[PDB]
This record gives sequence, structure tokens and C-alpha cells, in this order.
Amino acid sequence: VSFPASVQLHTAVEMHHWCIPFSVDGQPAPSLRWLFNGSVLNETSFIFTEFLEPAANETVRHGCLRLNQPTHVNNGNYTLLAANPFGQASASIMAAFMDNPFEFN
Repeated sequence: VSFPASVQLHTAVEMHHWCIPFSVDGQPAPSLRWLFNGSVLNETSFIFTEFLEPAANETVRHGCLRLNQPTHVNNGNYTLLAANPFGQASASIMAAFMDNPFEFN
């Protein structure tokens, strides 16, 4: 069972944590939904919505659709849809996180 403490460090590396910045306003507070290339994007533990802190001033809410482990499969068009009783809005953005994989001939 019992033995001495051992430890090991490696070369520091930058992760590929990305953020698609967004702002959302409306009262009552709207609901959000994302689309990836036109279809519902279901949030996982590696792709999820995250809000920044509320200013104390405005009604807006700022945040990120965070992507912690993106690869070329995640390259595409992203849309955020918001809706409240008084109206519905949408905004598109194209994003690329990694080049497309090399293919031989």
C-alpha cells in the first residue's frame, strides 16, 4: 500500500479554449437557443453558454458560447436565437477553430 511522494511537471501548453461573445437584452429576460449549421446545438460539458456578471446598470446580459475542446468538426456557422413575449431576434457568425485535416491523394 504505502509509499513516498513523487511528482512530475511537463512543458506548459496553451489550451484551445474559445469563446463566441454574445449580448442579450429584453424584458422580461429572453430565452436562448443556439444553432450549429442550422440545427439545434445541444450544450455539452465542452460546449455551453456562460454568462458574465451583471453590471448593476443595464438589462443586457453578456456571455460566451464557450468551446473547450473544439476541432475542425466544430468549424461552421453559429446562430443565437433569443425570444421574449415582445419579440424575437437572431444573430449569425461563422467560426473556424482548427484547419481541415490533411488528406492524402
